[PDB]
Amino acid sequence: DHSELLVNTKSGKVMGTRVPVLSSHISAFLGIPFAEPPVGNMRFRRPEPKKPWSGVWNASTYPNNCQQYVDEQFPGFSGSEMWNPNREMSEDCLYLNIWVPSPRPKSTTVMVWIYGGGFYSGSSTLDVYNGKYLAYTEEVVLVSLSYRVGAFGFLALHGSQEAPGNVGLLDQRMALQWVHDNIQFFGGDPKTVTIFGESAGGASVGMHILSPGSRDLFRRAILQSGSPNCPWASVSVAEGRRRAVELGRNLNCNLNSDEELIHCLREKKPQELIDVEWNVLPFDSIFRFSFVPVIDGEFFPTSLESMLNSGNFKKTQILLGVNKDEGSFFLLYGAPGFSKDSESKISREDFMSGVKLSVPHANDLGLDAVTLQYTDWMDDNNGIKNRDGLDDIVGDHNVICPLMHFVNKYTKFGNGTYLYFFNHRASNLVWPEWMGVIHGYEIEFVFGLPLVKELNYTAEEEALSRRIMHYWATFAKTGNPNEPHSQESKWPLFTTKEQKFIDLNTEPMKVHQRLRVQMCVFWNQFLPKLLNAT
Amino acid sequence: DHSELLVNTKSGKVMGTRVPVLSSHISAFLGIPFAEPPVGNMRFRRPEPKKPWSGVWNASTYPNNCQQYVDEQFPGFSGSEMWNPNREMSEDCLYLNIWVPSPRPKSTTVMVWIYGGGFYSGSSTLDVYNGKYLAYTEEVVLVSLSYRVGAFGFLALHGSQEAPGNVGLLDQRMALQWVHDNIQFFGGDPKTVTIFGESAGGASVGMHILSPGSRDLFRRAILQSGSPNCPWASVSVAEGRRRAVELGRNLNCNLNSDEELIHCLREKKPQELIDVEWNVLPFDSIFRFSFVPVIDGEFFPTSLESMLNSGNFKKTQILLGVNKDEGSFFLLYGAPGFSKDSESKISREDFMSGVKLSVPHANDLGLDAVTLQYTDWMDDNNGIKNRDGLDDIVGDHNVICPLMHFVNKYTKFGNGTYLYFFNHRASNLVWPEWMGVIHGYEIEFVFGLPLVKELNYTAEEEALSRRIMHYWATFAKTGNPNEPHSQESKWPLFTTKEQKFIDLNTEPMKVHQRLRVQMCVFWNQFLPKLLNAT
Ligand SMILES: COc1ccc2c3c1O[C@H]1C[C@@H](O)C=C[C@@]31CCN(CCCN1CCCCC1)C2
Ligand SMILES: COc1ccc2c3c1O[C@H]1C[C@@H](O)C=C[C@@]31CCN(CCCN1CCCCC1)C2
Ligand SMILES: *[C@@H]1O[C@H](CO)[C@@H](O[C@@H]2O[C@H](CO)[C@@H](O)[C@H](O)[C@H]2NC(C)=O)[C@H](O)[C@H]1NC(C)=O
Ligand SMILES: *[C@@H]1O[C@H](CO)[C@@H](O[C@@H]2O[C@H](CO)[C@@H](O)[C@H](O)[C@H]2NC(C)=O)[C@H](O)[C@H]1NC(C)=O
Ligand SMILES: *[C@@H]1O[C@H](CO)[C@@H](O)[C@H](O)[C@H]1NC(C)=O
Ligand SMILES: *[C@@H]1O[C@H](CO)[C@@H](O)[C@H](O)[C@H]1NC(C)=O
Repeated sequence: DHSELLVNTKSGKVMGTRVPVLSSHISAFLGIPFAEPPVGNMRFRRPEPKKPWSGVWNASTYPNNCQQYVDEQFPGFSGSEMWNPNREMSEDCLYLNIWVPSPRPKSTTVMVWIYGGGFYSGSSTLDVYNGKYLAYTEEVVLVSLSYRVGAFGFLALHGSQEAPGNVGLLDQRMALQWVHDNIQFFGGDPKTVTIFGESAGGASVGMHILSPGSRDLFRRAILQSGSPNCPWASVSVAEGRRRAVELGRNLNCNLNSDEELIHCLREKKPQELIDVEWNVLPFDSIFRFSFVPVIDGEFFPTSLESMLNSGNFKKTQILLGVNKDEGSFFLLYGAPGFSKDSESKISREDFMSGVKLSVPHANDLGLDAVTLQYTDWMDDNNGIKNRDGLDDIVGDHNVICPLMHFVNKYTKFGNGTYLYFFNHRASNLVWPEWMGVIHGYEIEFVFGLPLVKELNYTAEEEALSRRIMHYWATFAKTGNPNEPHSQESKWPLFTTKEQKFIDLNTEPMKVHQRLRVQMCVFWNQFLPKLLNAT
Repeated sequence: DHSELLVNTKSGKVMGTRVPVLSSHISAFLGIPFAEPPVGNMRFRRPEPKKPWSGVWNASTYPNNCQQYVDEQFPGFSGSEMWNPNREMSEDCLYLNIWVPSPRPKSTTVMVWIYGGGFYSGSSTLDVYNGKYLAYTEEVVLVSLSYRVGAFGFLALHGSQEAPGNVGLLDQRMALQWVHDNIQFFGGDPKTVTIFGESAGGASVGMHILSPGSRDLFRRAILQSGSPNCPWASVSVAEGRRRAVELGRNLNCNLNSDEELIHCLREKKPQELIDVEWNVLPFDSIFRFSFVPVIDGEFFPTSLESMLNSGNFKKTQILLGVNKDEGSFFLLYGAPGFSKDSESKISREDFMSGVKLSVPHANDLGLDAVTLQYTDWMDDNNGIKNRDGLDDIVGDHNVICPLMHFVNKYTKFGNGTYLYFFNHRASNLVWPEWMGVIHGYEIEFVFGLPLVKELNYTAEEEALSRRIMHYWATFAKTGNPNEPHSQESKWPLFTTKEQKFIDLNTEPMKVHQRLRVQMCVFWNQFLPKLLNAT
């Protein structure tokens, strides 16, 4: 050995950089490769481990971000820009980042972050994912991995070994394998690794809990506004095939064989695939993405529901929850009547249009059922009630109720469940008020941005961030978010019987029960029975 | 002429009796025949007008009551006994009663009461129907008619002229014809006749509004907790036929022809028919009666819904409304878990049983829809919530929502609609508290029983009765319950747009809108669409 910033791993030596953090410093090892570049003939293929290298790998700067659709709806607006790639895009994008406390610990709790982005976008390098605050404040080794998204990570032609599907999930698994095998050299304890992620990242976490091939690579899990059984998080192999073929058709490919199709798709430049990616969806919809995980019978042995029902999944502790207004982000971008600069009061006709877009797979009776369930017939033309009702429909159907179904099924076999409901609207949010507590906006509290004065949060928002970070890190470390022997209010364990959860905000803790049961019994029990019968 | 108690009608002379009323007196002509006794070979047949008679008809005492099932669930209990026949039963039961103010008026407003009893029971002679208080207090000529009930009034073998069906409705029409032709001799104005009735009596009123053969015989109408489109108020000719045949089977009749069946049924004593009447229902249900009106294409030209939709009905003014807890009476008598002497807190299993009994015609998905709509999933084992939820289900499905559908359809073509919601629980009610404001218990306020000291009502209950009687009588007289130029609170007209209604109780008037819209959109729009699709 020789330096705090020099670490020798089983793949080779790596040189980090010292980084300033809240008046102190820590080490950062950025852009460490964990797989061979998935380029050329390797596009769509399972990832291959990175060949060890001679010399010192320079890990002082962020890596490229994977090829992805870029949001240009509000050019320059920080609200949407904060999610876009902040590094050059490239198919050579399989890297991970590690923030290590200083002095380098010996065997401390490890947290691995899996970014979201609907499986079609996302980056490990975003300012909101800067792991130095959490690593520094809670003294954990914080890792953020990356994985292929869009067609590159999820194009699926089941049966072929050239584009089997789920390779983006396999990229994540390879990074977890690299962490298992090498994090000890950075002072992390590979026996105490917690994977956590948001939205598609949270669904990913749940997928690794389910997939037998991933279970052994981590200890505990945290899922933020995402669940493996979300209606948008996976497709059948038949639907995946249908979309891969349709993509081919959009690029004038030869469709006579998987081989012809894949070869053609492999000759296209990245942007050519991204330019027609949205043309393959089966319905006019919102909260539906083209290339996502496939129930292949390999990564996922059987249907997610049967795995959940039989307990065919990793049994450990989990901490998860949702935000109050999960649907607003999606309505703003794709439902008629909504806009960034107006209060977006929704007419009755636009409500109807929104319902249709929100539950694309529903027949007319189904649409009537949804509409009835969310319409106040004493005040049906209330623009605000219609706007908020759509917000709830999108959020309940796509995030909350799927998570609540997962929570209840998991808890029957698990070793500990902690549930939260994040409902604090940040004081400095740039999005309009009508959007409320937006999908993805608890992340900045989990990563400690509020402790940064220049970001302009309130003192109570800093207090909230510290509490959340300490809950997350204590759970990662012990399997319980609560400090043993503490005097603070206790976050109750969610049990099959009591189903307790806590609100997460700047007010004194408050415990509740049966998070949105009324609506979720409709989404998880009644509606699917209706659609299957009719 | 010679006496105040002697009246010469087109059918013959009638001698009434002077009756004491609140320290004063009025004339009463009881038991006047309006049809030929429907006995022997006339059983099941349309009624025939009463042959005029020589001499003076003695109208000093009540007539017999029609043959009917007698309630023996609570022997001697006044709560149920007050509805039972208080006179000897006989098939010779087609009579009417008239209360005439003294001095005999010249041409005053007439009100004709049509009793309820689920089309299988009822009497014009009940203490709660004593018309002297209303006749005296509001100075109206009050008439109460009678009509055949049960198999005697509604056995239906469409196609045959011996038992065509609807003859009980024809009995009512004949009495309205007699009133049209003769009430002028009692000082009533045949141009200003208001028909009013409760439950089956209210459905009857709506049926005369619909039936072209009855329309010309009255001016205005009042419907209390009953509507012609109620799910229990009529059956198809096929279902009527099926039940007539099943009755025959219960009595070991020859079923080879309508003639064989009818002849056999005609030889049976009345009680033999009554003893097996309940064995013909198609489902295990509550709020369903065996022999009721049939959509025959004669009394009712087409389906009730198409008549309502096209405006094929008498256009005039109507005053109608419902009671708060329409379902309790029915649950007490036929749903498991309910009893007269306990609070009847309902278990979850009994709720399920109740739902099934309440919507007999629903498939499983339908039952799930109902259950979901009325279950508080944050507190599903609340015995009181389950009990009250069943109360609402039975009331909304059988009375309230059908009436609200009728109200909205009628109002599009009518000349004035006044709607009420009676929610006062009488201080001296003998039924338990859990039953609330019971089906049929606004009648005593409409007939003025509270003005009778010995009956023990409160002073405010007397005030309520007087207000209601004056609303009813002023509406009968003018087509508007409000006193022109009065200073009292005004009962707003129900309009297609505003849908206003008033509560009827001892508190100061309060106007509301869209009486139970949420539940009624479920019962009138969603559920039937669900059942028809699935
Ligand atoms: C399934 O959930 C999502 C689907 C798509 C996206 C996100 C997301 O969750 C968010 C927070 C985080 O996970 C990253 C990106 C997300 C916000 C940024 N948009 C950028 C494109 C515009 N986008 C369209 C979908 C609705 C949000 C706005 C991509
Ligand atoms: C369709 O509405 C009803 C069906 C049946 C009955 C009545 C009724 O409404 C009531 C008030 C009035 O219209 C007369 C009788 C009614 C109360 C007395 N019961 C006596 C038998 C027991 N009965 C069974 C049915 C539920 C009420 C109690 C008969
Ligand atoms: C998590 O699992 C552990 C066991 O692996 C549970 O602890 C055991 O609980 C049983 C029954 O309460 C005791 O008989 C054992 O002695 C305990 N063993 C240990 C090592 O503690 C624990 O209760 C589980 N927690 C949850 C929430 O399911
Ligand atoms: C009930 O019907 C009468 C007509 O038969 C309505 O009164 C007429 O209203 C129109 C339009 O408002 C006037 O032009 C006529 O001069 C009125 N005629 C009479 C005799 O008043 C009355 O408005 C109707 N009421 C309701 C509630 O529909
Ligand atoms: C590491 O590589 C980056 C590439 O731009 C550079 O900024 C940094 O100075 C390099 N340091 C060393 C020791 O090569
Ligand atoms: C009328 O008939 C009834 C029958 O019981 C009787 O009570 C009454 O006294 C009779 N009056 C006359 C004048 O016949």
